[PDB]
Amino acid sequence: STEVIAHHWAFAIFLIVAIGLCCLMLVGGWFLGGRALRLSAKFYLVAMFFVIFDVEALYLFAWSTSIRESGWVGFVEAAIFIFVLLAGLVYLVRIGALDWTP
Amino acid sequence: GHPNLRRIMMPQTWKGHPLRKDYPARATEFSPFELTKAKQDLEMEALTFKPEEWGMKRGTENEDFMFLNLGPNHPSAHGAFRIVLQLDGEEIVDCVPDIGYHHRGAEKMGERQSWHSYIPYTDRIEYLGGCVNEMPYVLAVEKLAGITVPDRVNVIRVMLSELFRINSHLLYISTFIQDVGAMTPVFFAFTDRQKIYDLVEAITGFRMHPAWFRIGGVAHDLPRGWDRLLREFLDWMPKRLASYEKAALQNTILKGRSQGVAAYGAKEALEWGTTGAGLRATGIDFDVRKARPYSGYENF
Amino acid sequence: MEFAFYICGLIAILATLRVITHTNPVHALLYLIISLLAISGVFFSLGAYFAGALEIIVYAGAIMVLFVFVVMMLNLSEIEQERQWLKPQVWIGPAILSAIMLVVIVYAILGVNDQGIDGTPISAKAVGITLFGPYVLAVELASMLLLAGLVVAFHVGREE
Amino acid sequence: SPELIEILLTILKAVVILLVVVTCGAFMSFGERRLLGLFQNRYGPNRVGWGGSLQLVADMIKMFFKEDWIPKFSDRVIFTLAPMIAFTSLLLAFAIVPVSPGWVVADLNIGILFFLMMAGLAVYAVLFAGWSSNNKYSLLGAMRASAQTLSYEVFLGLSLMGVVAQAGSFNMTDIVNSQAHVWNVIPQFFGFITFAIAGVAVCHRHPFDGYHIEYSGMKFGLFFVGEYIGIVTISALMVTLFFGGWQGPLLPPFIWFALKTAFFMMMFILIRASLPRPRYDQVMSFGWKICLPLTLINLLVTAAVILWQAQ
Amino acid sequence: MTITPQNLIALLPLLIVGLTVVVVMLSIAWRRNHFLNATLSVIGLNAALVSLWFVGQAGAMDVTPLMRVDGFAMLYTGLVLLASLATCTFAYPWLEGYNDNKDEFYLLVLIAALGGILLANANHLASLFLGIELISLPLFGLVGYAFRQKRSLEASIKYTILSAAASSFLLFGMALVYAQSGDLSFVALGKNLGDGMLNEPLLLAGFGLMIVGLGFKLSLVPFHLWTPDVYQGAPAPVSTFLATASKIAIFGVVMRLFLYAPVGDSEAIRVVLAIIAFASIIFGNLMALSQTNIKRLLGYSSISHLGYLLVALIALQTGEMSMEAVGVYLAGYLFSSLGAFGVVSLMSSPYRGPDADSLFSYRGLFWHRPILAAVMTVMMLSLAGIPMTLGFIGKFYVLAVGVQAHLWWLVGAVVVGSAIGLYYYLRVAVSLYLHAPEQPSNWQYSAGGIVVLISALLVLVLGVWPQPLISIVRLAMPLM
Amino acid sequence: MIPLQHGLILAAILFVLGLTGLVIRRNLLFMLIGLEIMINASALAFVVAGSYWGQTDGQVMYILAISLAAAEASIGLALLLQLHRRRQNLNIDSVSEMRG
Ligand SMILES: CCCCCCCCCCCCCCCCCC(=O)OC[C@H](COP(=O)(O)OCCN)OC(=O)CCCCCCCCCCCCCCCCC
Ligand SMILES: CCCCCCCCCCCCCCCCCC(=O)OC[C@H](COP(=O)(O)OCCN)OC(=O)CCCCCCCCCCCCCCCCC
Ligand SMILES: CCCCCCCCCCCCCCCCCC(=O)OC[C@H](COP(=O)(O)OCCN)OC(=O)CCCCCCCCCCCCCCCCC
Ligand SMILES: CCCCCCCCCCCCCCCCCCCC
Repeated sequence: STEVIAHHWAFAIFLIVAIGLCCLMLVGGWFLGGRALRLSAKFYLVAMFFVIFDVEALYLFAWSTSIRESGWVGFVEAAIFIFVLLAGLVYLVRIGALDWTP
Repeated sequence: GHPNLRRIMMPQTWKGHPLRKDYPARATEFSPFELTKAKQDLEMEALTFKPEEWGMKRGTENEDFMFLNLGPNHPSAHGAFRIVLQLDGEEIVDCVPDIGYHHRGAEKMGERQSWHSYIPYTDRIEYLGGCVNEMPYVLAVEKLAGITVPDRVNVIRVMLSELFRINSHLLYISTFIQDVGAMTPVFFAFTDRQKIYDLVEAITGFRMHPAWFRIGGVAHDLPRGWDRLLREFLDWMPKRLASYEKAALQNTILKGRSQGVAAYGAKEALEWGTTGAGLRATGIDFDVRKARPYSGYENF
Repeated sequence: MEFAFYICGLIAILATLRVITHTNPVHALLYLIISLLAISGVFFSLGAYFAGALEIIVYAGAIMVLFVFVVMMLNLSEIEQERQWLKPQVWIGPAILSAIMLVVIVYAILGVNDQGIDGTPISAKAVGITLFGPYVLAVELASMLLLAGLVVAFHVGREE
Repeated sequence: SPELIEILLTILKAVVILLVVVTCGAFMSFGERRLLGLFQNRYGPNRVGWGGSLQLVADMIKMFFKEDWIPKFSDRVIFTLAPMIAFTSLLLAFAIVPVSPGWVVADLNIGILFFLMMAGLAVYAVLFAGWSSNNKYSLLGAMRASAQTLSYEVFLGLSLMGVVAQAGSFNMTDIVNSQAHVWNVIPQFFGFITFAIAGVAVCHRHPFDGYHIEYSGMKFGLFFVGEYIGIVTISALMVTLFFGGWQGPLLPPFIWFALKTAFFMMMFILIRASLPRPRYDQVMSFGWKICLPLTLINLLVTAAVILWQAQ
Repeated sequence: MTITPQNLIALLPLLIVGLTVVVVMLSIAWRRNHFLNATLSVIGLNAALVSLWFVGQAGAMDVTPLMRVDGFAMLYTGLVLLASLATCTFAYPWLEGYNDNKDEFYLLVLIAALGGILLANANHLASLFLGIELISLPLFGLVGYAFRQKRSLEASIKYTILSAAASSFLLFGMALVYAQSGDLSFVALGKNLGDGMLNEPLLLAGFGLMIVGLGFKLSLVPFHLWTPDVYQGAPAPVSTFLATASKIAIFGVVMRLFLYAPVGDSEAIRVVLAIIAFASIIFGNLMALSQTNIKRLLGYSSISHLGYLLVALIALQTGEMSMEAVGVYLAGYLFSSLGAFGVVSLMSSPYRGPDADSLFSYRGLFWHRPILAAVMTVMMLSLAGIPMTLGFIGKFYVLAVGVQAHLWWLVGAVVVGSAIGLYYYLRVAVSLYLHAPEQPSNWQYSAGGIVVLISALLVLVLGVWPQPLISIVRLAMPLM
Repeated sequence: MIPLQHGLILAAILFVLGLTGLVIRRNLLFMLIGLEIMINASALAFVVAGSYWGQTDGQVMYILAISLAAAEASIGLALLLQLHRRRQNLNIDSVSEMRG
């Protein structure tokens, strides 16, 4: 169809012109003007929590777009999924893993 | 028997002792070579810091005690000062304050000015205080001269000291609220400070350091119509103060940031010599205006 | 459709060979992110929209962020000053066996029937429908696998 | 040929949307100054031009002709790379928003998924700015800020999943067409507040705000204009996802979209001017213990209500 | 397909173990108690073991496009659950001396047992992948549970990296097989190939990559080099679990894969597996000669016994008694490894810190611990194929299976490897009774001693009378 | 229009390049990077195979693959952090004490 290829062209021009304008104003900023510790493991902990819960989030992303055709059995499976996810979250909170201060 | 007897007002490489009578008071010759030398000292101090001469122990012995420098540049009204923090994650294991970055030699200047011309130097001891800073010096000189000021002098000096106290408290509350994170109360409190400054400009002729108290009285008389400005200020204040409380001082985010942080009892306040609101927050009712009254504060 | 597929595949291969030979960890992770973007473009060229969505959202958006967090946590010595993976006496053996494996797999691939990928978009709705249909226990025990990884990584990665 | 005419018209509409949103972000920064002045009982910048409208051009000229300074012992590529990430990620996050019927850049079948990819890629700006500055203070600050935005990004898509479930599709045209009778703010109010909090936090806005003390000239301008582009992006997203999008009874649809977007930007200004800043660990506790279970329970209740009506 | 409540009865041990994981996790989150969490974990494992009876009463059925449940699956589910229960029983006295958190161990054991159950009931490449990963990742946590110790962290890093590589190999092989076939079901691999077109190059290369992954998972040569280091460095209950449950479940899903798929009729894969089994037997017996550390010796023993199991596997398409022999050998090997590693775990407990040596020094064990030495020498005789032991009956079954399909090279390999095993097993058994100058007090240590005692008596009784085991293995029959 | 053989060739190439990255690098971080390259390449292979047949099975196995990749990243980076904490280096032949 003409509409889909036209919008693909429009999206391509959008990306190209955005990148070109941004790097162009970088070029204008550079071109003008005259010249003259050890971290803690808590950052890794919260980042790995974020990664695991983003994979849980991707599963819920796949579920949420097709609730109507999956029916009530999909609701039951996602309820078990979400209950396991919340049990893991309560486990992380209760043992002081998610508490930033010691 | 002192644990770490090092210099606190002058840098460690400073020959002589300034408050001795055989030491010259005026400024010595300036040299950019010494400026470059002290710049080099600052540059290798940030890279080759040795947490031993400051009295600290455990110089990153736990392999995670990171070292931070807060100052010396400080984007706030307190002024320039340094704290060297030893940190375990976010916990402050130990800190050594480094002061002396605002030493003007006011006592040595006290040995160099007369009793009359030293009053402006008494103003700039605490620049949020002004006449409150002028008051104890002129009272002590009146004790030395055997002067008993009349009642009108006492009421005038109480008026100006209370006005500058309101000014300082407004600045303090606004700066604390800005340190928590709210922005509008500093603008509003500085508008109120401008009202105070209008009245103080009418009375003395200056905003921050009036230099208006004298040995035995004040410089001039009250101008014809000061009561109108005082009435305008007293009508302007309390609604705005209640608005400040409601807008920022009752916010639960500010309460979570401020309640229970750096708490100490009465024993810690007494053993460290903390006075003022820090002593009266411990329940020790010790105000100088009520315990050892001065300048007609009994009449109020 | 094919044009984007070929360019994105070339970009992914180039970024991978830049990853495996580089010395700076942050530059290596950046080139790996570029490779994941290229592989997402490969997914979008073939019609697998949800696969590309999870390629940038999760692999490029969570896992690489975790690697980046670990790299900046370590303040990454003993690697850059010798660079022994570029002298041929170390890498020529694995490269030769690597090429042998590649020719074997390519020879196996080239002898199969091929009707060509039509590029018909299998959207996220069909993936979600089949994911909670014939793939129930896969979802549940994958959640338990992520739970196990969470518990293991928490237990190992403390400081005491 | 009419096909080429339609292609050129669509390209013209897309580039018009692009320049309009970039100019809107820059003038929204100017409106930040003016509206902060209005909220704080003053005027703000109102001397450079008629009403101050030419302050923006003078500021951009100053940042253009400022001497650029890449640090000597830094990593040049990463240091310059963080600002194009901070700009382009939120710009292409705006790229999916349909501002009017027919005035849409791309009717992507993923949509809010594509916003999730761009929001995931946005954290590399903060991480790269912290590492490439060769400053341990900026490194620690960016580690804290990146942990903040990860802990608040972890529930962004889960907050949006209620709108996705009610629409039944990932396309934004279907989302703004499913709000014909009732807007999504009424059923998805908890999703609305969680998405608003997450969108404020991933834009590093007050009260979720150093790793910018090493940038100057046009790189700082890139960071700040990209941040305001993200503000406009999040406002337009919440207009299209919770407040009916372009749909309105009386006025033309673009006027409704602009009015709702401007309302949400002035809500951004008021949120910055009003609330103070919570502590780091309190923000962590609020982002983990409260918001994520709230989004999960909201998704479960949304699915139960959706399956309940379709007996 | 959809899921019926009868299918949920067929899902009983999986759901019970998952709910036990949830309950143990919430009990850990409530308050950290070692005894309560261990009791909850063993109660849930026993509940799954006794719910296997209800699963068998329900019947055999295909619960999912993924899963199929039959008596074959119940047999391996019971073996995995018994191995997990023994691992918890041996792990409690080891965990009394652990200064850090003792409670995550039972959660990881439970999740690994869950993966073993999924691999037992697997009838799909997705279920195979997920069961392998659900076995491997808790073992990544368990091998380096004492991460402050040097050897445990060593073995954890080695096992994690190598098993991630094997996971990538297996998943690429499944990708190639799915690309060739078109369906991921076990029975639909090469179904469209007919009349001599079974040997398809893409399918064969994909299955070869799966062979690489599963041969890492089964310690088969040349993917065997990880076995002694990971076995030695890991804690002794972890070595027990990794020797028994992981090997049993992965070999069971390999049995189901090579039985159901028409790919197993290919002679090329049969020749490749014959070479792998021959080299595995010969190597795993030969490198255990000069071993003085018992853990590395048991690792090479595991390599040799999985070679014997592969020899029993090869005659699946030709013979008919291959799976029955595999089940008998797996039961006997499970009991023998459980007893040997249990004796090692009991005499290497409590965990006396990471800075102290964990060397065993089994010489002179009889002169202060007579019952443990008796159990250990009984099970060293059991692993050698010496009669009046169940390992002898298993080796007899393997030899009969090899003779039936005329796999004579494998038979000679079994004989030679059995002789080498006789040498080193008998050296250890005699060294238990020599003289050494250098040489508990709770009911859990007594429980572990009771467990290894019943294991030794079971081995002896089923060695002098193997008919009930043969009958209950023939009762467990999958769906041809 | 796009052949299936081209997709599997690209996936195989990325997989074997990840194998080089795993083998030739002593740094454990680059070993984990090569592991992630291989598992992501095999996930690409599954997506190509599923897109040829027009089924979502490739995308489902892709989802399982990236779940494994995320959890393996978590475990491997935790082990790397422990190794750097207790040895102050990331040399993989430094952890070679058990042998024979
Ligand atoms: C495009 C449009 C978007 C524009 C923006 C609109 C949405 C803005 C959302 C802003 C979100 C800010 C979130 C701040 C969370 C702070 C949580 C926290 O922990 O705060 C600390 C404080 C005290 O914590 P506690 O542990 O109790 O302290 C005891 C120790 N002293 O804890 C507390 O004080 C507890 C209460 C915390 C805050 C509750 C939620 C407030 C949300 C902001 C107000 C929204 C108002 C409506 C906005 C317009 C809607 C159309
Ligand atoms: C180190 C010790 C162990 C040594 C290695 C293990 C034993 C190796 C045995 C090699 C046997 C080679 C057989 C070669 C021909 C095979 C194909 C064939 O035609 O077989 C014939 C026959 C099967 O055909 P069928 O239809 O049954 O014919 C009727 C036979 N009555 O076949 C049959 O019916 C069965 C044939 C069985 C042959 C005897 C096998 C055992 C012999 C005793 C042990 C080996 C010799 C002694 C040890 C060697 C020195 C150490
Ligand atoms: C007539 C021909 C046809 C009939 C053939 C019949 C074959 C079966 C019967 C014969 C078996 C021969 C076995 C020879 C070795 C006997 C065991 C032995 O001597 O053990 C002692 C020896 C250690 O003693 P020492 O010399 O002190 O070594 C110092 C090391 N610490 O220990 C060692 O050195 C290590 C022992 C390792 C295990 C034993 C060796 C196994 C070798 C393969 C066995 C099968 C042979 C098959 C037929 C081959 C050809 C005859
Ligand atoms: C084959 C099944 C097991 C049979 C019994 C094996 C031995 C078990 C332990 C029983 C007691 C053994 C006593 C040995 C005494 C040796 C004394 C030597 C004196 C020089």
